[PDB]
Amino acid sequence: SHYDILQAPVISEKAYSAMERGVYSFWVSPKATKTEIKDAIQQAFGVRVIGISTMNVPGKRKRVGRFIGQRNDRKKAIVRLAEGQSIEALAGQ
Amino acid sequence: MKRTYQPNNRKRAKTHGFRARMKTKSGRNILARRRAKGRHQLTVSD
Amino acid sequence: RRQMTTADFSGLTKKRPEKALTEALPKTGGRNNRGRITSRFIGGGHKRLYRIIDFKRRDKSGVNAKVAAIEYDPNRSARIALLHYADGEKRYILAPEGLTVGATVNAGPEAEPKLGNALPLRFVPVGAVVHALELVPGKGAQLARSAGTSVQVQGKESDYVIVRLPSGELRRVHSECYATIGAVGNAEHKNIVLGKAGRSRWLGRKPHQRGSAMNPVDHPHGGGEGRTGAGRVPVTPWGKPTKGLKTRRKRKTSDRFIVT
RNA sequence: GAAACGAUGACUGAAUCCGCGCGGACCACCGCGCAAGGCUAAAUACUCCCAGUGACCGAUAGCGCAUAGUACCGUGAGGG
RNA sequence: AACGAUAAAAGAAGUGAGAAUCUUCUUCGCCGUAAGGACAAGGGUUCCUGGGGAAGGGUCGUCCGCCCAGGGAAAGUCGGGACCUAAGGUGAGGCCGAACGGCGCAGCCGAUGGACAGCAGGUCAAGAUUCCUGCACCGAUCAUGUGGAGUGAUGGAGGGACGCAUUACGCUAUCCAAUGCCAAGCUAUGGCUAUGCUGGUUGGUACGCUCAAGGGCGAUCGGGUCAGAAAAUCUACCGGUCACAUGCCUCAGACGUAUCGGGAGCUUCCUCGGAAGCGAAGUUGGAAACGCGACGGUGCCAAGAAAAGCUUCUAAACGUUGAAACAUGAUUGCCCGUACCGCAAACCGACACAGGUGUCCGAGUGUCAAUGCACUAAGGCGCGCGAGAGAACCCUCGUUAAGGAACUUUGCAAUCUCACCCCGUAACUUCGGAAGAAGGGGUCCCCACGCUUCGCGUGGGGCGCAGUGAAUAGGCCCAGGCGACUGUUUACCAAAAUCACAGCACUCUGCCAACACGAACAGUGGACGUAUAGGGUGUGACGCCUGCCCGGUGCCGGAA
Ligand SMILES: [Mg+2]
Ligand SMILES: [Mg+2]
Ligand SMILES: [Mg+2]
Ligand SMILES: [Mg+2]
Ligand SMILES: [Mg+2]
Ligand SMILES: [Mg+2]
Ligand SMILES: [Mg+2]
Ligand SMILES: [Mg+2]
Ligand SMILES: [Mg+2]
Ligand SMILES: [Mg+2]
Ligand SMILES: [Mg+2]
Ligand SMILES: [Mg+2]
Ligand SMILES: [Mg+2]
Ligand SMILES: [Mg+2]
Ligand SMILES: [Mg+2]
Ligand SMILES: [Mg+2]
Ligand SMILES: [Mg+2]
Ligand SMILES: [Mg+2]
Ligand SMILES: [Mg+2]
Repeated sequence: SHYDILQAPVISEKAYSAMERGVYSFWVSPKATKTEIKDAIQQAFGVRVIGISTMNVPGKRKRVGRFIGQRNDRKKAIVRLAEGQSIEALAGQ
Repeated sequence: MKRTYQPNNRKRAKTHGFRARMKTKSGRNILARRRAKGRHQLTVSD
Repeated sequence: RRQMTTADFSGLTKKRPEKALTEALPKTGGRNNRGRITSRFIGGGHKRLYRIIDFKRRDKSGVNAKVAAIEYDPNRSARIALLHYADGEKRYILAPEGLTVGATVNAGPEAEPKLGNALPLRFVPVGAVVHALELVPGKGAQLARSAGTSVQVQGKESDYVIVRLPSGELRRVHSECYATIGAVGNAEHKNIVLGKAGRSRWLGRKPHQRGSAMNPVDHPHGGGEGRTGAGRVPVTPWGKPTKGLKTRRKRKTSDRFIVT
């Protein structure tokens, strides 16, 4: 459904500083399309989406043991809206 | 000195691959023999 | 004639007229079947294509035609004659010695014994000289397509005509087979001196390799210290000189006085 | 081998109950049996696995491993 | 013993527990057809930020490609998939096979190739034909309106569509010159006071009657049915007509105007370092591609993919009052790859290895030319042990008295020789060659005259021991043996007198050919070849020639 299929919002210097261009971003579920993501994000925050991009991220640290690593494997989607802006109250982070 | 090993992804996948062991039973023989080998790792995860 | 060359390490060539380049199948080079190499060598080449060419020439019967151009194509070693028919259909045929450009060629059983015309042996005049002969009605012409070759007619039997194949072999070929008047022109290939090593390569790969160079493992003639050999035999110890490699067969009674 | 009999690969190809196969060339007696249709637990074999015990080991032993077919070697099969 | 190339380093300044090695400044030497830059394969966070100091780093270490944590990678158009096909793989049916299995038409898979819609800038510490700004373009679904009627298939046709070498013309990238234009400033050393010095000198989009080499195109009526299975207005034909040079079609690229960028620098602020604001001129002359115009021109023999998209034509079907086509907004753009290394410290080599790795770009000066040679630009780097000593010996170089091969298996090695111009050049010869034979001479600078372009010749003059002033740079000849020749070969002791080689000969083979692979009356290779062909064998350009003996052996023929 709508509320999963997008996991968690990205947090960084160049992340929420770009939250101010009306551009938001979050890690979504790796098997997803731009369309399903559009539907989801729009049906979540009630704003139409023009700008969309998405990408695919690796993994692989380790610390201890012979354990030597694992890939965690995220995906980060980035959205621009039309002049309708400011998602929820949570664009105010 | 050009070495014996000249890595090619699509090659190591064409020969040796799981899908490659599919086509014949010498390779499926290899599969089951490897499964019981201990828990080894059969070719294309490596 | 032929082309010649001043002294730069050279001899001969051939002389090719009538330029077109028209409409036919591709082909690929290879020397062997599912396994290893069967027919030895000839793995080279200039990457020729293939011109599907009519041999049998049946369905054009009763319909006349004009020679368009004469093009010189590999996989042939003959002049290819282009034909246009009254049908509107274009077709390729071989080009006999002394066929001008734009003569009239007609097929069928009624046709007149003139150059290029297709017509069965039963109609072929006594002692006449023709090429492109079928062994069997239909299929195609397996006889006299080569460099400067022809076959004449030695008599009649019942359905059969006595023909002279160009080894100088007498044979019985039934009169139900189409034939083409004249000898395949081909200039004369025996003339062309094939230049130097690699003029081979031009058409096909590295030629004869003497087993006497080889080693006991490789060929019979192999081994020894010097240049020599004893017992005279090929890949397998059959031997080349005067051993009939033929078998006892059907067409063997359709053959009369084969000698040479 | 004196080689019977079962068994088929190729040619052949009988009888049917005063009948047929056998009994180690073959014959006659004399016995024993009745082919060319099928199914049929049990007593037998084995140990991935669970339990119990041992004039079995106890860290260079005991399974390769007090867990790892991991690290590590090889293109690979494979080894370890 | 070694610390992995003899491309040297030096001082100051910083930081720190500690510095030859980390940071900064200023110099120095090195690459610069690379030792710079961009990609592919492959590697897999090695990238960036802030840390860290065990091990790894051939010393050190505050440092790193190592350790920790966080961040960073954006696509309707680029490359791939939702398109097509080559070799190959596959393969219902089908042809074989003790099994497992070997085959195989269509079809299908399969880029290395075909097809296919954007460019210009900006910038995070780290992405960019992806994000943002400016202006594009493609297909799709639909809405107003035009039109106001046919669309026009797994099928036909056209077209995709292809070689090598050489070459006329026009242009661009791009580089060069200048008492062009613009900007900044001071320059002293003896002078110059600008006529010096340094730097900068147009990219995209748009219209435009401007300029333009080059480039490719005949048009319609109709005829035969026998041709494209059928169909046809499409195509192939035989014919009639108008088209010979003018003619049509497009314009690479230049020019103008516009406009959006960029641009030497410039100003301000500075958290000690980058942010932010601004903005000049854009000339004349020359050179010039392997790129573009183009699918150009001519010649040559060995005669140079397929298939879709695409263009036209019907079959069928629905509609012929609401078609195809157009622009006019809107809506729409799915999947995967994009970081970094990528001639190497990150790929393959156990190694931070003198090795290996395919494509692209690769500046200037001097030099006949040049990707050569020397020096340099942009860019990158001095090779992760140092410092002294100046013995034998050892390696790599430099010069050498008198002699000049006396050395030695052998002139092995190392000299000499060297470029370009002129003159000149033998036996022998297959009349091509031998030949760069052999020799001899010129070479720099200034001035006048001339000339067919950079320049060149003539004359005169000047300087040095010397003027391809440094680097790149053949010693030569006389006889032979072997092979004719280019070529090929023993990955790691043999490159040859070996193999191959054109040419020549013997013989086999009538075509489901002999011959070869094969569980097989499968299939395939010979060959989509056919007896101036295809196999096997041995000789080895070319020239003169190839003798005697078949008893024995093989081979063909015969018949008591
Ligand atoms: Mg880590
Ligand atoms: Mg030998
Ligand atoms: Mg032998
Ligand atoms: Mg021998
Ligand atoms: Mg070192
Ligand atoms: Mg140095
Ligand atoms: Mg230098
Ligand atoms: Mg250390
Ligand atoms: Mg200037
Ligand atoms: Mg190093
Ligand atoms: Mg240069
Ligand atoms: Mg001396
Ligand atoms: Mg001297
Ligand atoms: Mg001596
Ligand atoms: Mg001596
Ligand atoms: Mg020497
Ligand atoms: Mg030689
Ligand atoms: Mg050697
Ligand atoms: Mg003789």
